Amino acid sequence: VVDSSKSFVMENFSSYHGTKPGYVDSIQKGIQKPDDWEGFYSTDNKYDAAGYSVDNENPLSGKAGGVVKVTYPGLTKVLALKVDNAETIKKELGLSLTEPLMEQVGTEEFIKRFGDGASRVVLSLPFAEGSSSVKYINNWEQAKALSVELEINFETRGKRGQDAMYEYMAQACASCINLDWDVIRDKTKTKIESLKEGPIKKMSESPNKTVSEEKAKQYLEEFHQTALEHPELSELKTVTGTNPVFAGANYAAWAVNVAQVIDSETADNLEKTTAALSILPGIGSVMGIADGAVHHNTEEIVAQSIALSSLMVAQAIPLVGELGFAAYNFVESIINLFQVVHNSYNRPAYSPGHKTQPFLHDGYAVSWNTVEDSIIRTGFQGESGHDIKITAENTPLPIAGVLLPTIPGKLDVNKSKTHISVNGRKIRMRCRAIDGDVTFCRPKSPVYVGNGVHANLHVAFHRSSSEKIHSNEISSDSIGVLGYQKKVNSKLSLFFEIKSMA
Amino acid sequence: DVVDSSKSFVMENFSSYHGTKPGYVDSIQKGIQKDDWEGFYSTDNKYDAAGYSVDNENPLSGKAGGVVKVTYPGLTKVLALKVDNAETIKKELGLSLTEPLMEQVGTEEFIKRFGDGASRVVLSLPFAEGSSSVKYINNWEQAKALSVELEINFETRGKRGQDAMYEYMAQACASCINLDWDVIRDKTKTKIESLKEPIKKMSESPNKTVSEEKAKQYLEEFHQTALEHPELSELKTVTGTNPVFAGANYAAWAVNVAQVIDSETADNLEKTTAALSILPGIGSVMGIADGAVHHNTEEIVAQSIALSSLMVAQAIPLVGEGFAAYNFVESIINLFQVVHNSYNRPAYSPGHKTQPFLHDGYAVSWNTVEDSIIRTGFQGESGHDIKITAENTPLPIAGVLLPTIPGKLDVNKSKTHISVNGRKIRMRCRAIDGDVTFCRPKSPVYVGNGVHANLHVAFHRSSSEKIHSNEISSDSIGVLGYQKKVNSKLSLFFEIKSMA
Repeated sequence: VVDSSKSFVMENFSSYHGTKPGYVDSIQKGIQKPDDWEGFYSTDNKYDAAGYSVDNENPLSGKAGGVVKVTYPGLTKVLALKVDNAETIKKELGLSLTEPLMEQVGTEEFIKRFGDGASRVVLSLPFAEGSSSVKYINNWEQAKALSVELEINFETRGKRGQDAMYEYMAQACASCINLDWDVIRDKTKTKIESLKEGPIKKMSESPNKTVSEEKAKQYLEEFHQTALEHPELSELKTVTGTNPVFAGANYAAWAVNVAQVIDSETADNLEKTTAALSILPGIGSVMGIADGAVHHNTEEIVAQSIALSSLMVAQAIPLVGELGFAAYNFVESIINLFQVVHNSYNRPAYSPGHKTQPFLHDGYAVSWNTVEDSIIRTGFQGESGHDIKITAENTPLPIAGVLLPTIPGKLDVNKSKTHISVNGRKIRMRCRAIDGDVTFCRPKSPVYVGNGVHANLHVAFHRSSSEKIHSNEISSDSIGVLGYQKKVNSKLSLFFEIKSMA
Repeated sequence: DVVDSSKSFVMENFSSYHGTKPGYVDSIQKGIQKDDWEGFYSTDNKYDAAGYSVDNENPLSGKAGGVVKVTYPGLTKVLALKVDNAETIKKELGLSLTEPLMEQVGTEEFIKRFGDGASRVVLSLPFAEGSSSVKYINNWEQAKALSVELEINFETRGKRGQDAMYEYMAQACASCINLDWDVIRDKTKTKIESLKEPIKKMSESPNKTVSEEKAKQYLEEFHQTALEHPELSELKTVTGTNPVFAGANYAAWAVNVAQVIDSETADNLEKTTAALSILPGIGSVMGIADGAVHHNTEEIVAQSIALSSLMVAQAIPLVGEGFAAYNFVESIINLFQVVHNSYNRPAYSPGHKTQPFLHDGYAVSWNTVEDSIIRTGFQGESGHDIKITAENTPLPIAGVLLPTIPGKLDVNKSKTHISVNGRKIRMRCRAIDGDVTFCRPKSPVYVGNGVHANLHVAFHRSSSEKIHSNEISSDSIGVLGYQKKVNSKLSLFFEIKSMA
């Protein structure tokens, strides 16, 4: 129940607490309380703490308060727990099941049994799935001993929107998207104004009255085409000319969709505008985000995209809308959603086909069944097995075979234990070498997956030497599952890592 | 501990089944005759056994042999193991690691410590992922004691293709696709020749190589004309609405068939099957979409096969290199039987257990089997993890609809949250009525390629009283995607189970 490897005693133990606007100064005078888990919460990661700092009344678009650093004097036990069920924690630690867990954690008896000589216990738990951070749960009375220093006050930076918070969080990564949103906001304002002033003012050719969506989109695609000839949008024209996600039809679909959901009541409030915008599809077209990459990653190109998007919303509002919004609250709100998504891409994350993250392609979904399946262990003679889940979204799509790694004399496919099972039907495979480093295995009867029909590909590896695999030796870091043929096959990739035994 | 005692037992006259290739069905009944896993293999499921009975030289389309039942006299110990790693088995069972596991299994010394008084031990392992069958591994020497009875001989039935094998397997399910393929072959043959008698739109055909785009357009024209014929009238009706079954998909199928079939291929049923089996689009001809086999009558299946037969006939000139009525029909029938058999087998549907729900670009799933179970019969808390991502551009998650039971099952609003690439987002939860709470993220959630989320649902039970079926409307948690006014609905199906 206790993770010894995450538990330790520390002198001057410190941690971080996100603070709401209006408490950044008040909190520095001392931690005071305003069932089992009632307590003061903090984290070891100051950038995660900053995510708790935003106005409660306006959480999508409101002001961020700050981050403070709290320190205990003397010695503190960090007791790390392997479960977050208080009922289970109390039984397995054999203490009163009546009293709330965090009240007991502050009692002198508890601190004697678990403090290893420290003055107080702090509980430690995983911060979140996908995060290596921890959260700390402090007992409120013990929390009176904390000293509280300012780490950062975002309100004091005096920046627009939530820029201060997001610029701070971007420090965590030093591919990092680290954009100066002051510049972007200024360039955007400049570009909208300059674009509003020749061929553009295509406007006169506008129906300017509630028309049909299909006619509105036809017109907005023409407007988009004309708008992109302007020199202030020349780079955007170049970087948006090939990828179909960034095409005029998607700018137009976006603007139409925006105009259809923004009524007077929504346009008049930034929070309600952000909420409405945040549930629309297609924002990737304006952000330049496709295929796992943030392509618009310079202040200039972002401002260009936002400006063009602003103009187009302005043109779509007469054609489909109710209803100024386009250049004011729409720009503020969209900027917020950029920062959200950029932040997601900045954060460490496993990519498709790594660990248990699905690889989605051509209608298929494939994943390693468990994290350990994605690890090819090394340093021993013998056998391992690895399960790959496979299915598809709708109609029956075939699985032609699998490309597997081999290392001459050290890593081989075990041809009798490698197989694929379709809704439990076990299908044997015929494996043939392509070259010294790649074997191709084909199922001995046809495999189809689809809605309601899944497969388990079981790959078995044999090692003849106990010599560890070295980087040089391996060319691919993926197992390539082949789907239907189009002459090319649909390639479904499962990425593995070579590790020694633990 | 490697031995699962809940799956181990001693039995008198222990019996199991063995799939037998053509040519060995009679020979094998005279007796079972011959590193770690070397042994004689069988299964408790005769339908799974039947899947090992196809000609090893023509596994895709070859003839199926049979199934035999093998029985040990006296008492047999079935020793079920929780791992299939022989090196790990020998260590936890303290055995010679220089000696193969299945050799050790057949010795008096092994049979003493693990046999429980039985004359021999048979090893038992899970048959396959997604199956509740077991495979048995028999020591070759011990196996000489087996008597062998015929369960079924597929060649004796004297049917075409692998009809006998698949008709046997369909007995497993008594929805069940249990089609008479002799009828379908007969009806198919008669419709093809009846349609060759306005169809003969064949005159407008280039009759020489052209471009795909022209070929496809002419085949869409041929398909429309073909469908007016009275012998295909039920097909016209049932394919008129679902876009998977549209004429343009029949045309794309036929073109793709003509491009991969050369003369070597057309003249050999095995090679035709291998080539056809890697093409996309076959659901159009099969009438399979959205998790259902729609074409599930002998008449409608024959109409569909007849029509694509004619269309392949018309497409070979326009892009190609008699096949259409011969090996094409024999091959496509076999692929039909494969897929029908998959849909007949017990299987969790999308969003059940750890099967992903794929919809509108999103992919969502329960993180583990236990997450998909809401336990009942206690006061207290549980948590449940749902994985969420999407295939390409950023797509939003608006919220989640959660079940509630007034005064007995409640959302723990403090512990329910969502985390995006590790960023923890708190949720604002408000009841819609007394049975449904809606939770929305306090900061915007987007998923996409390289951005995923973990939705953590926390439930509080106020009562020790077990939930009763009546009390719960839904059987799913509804995760809401982007707005189109409705939201994209992503469903995660749960089961209520007692603690245990």
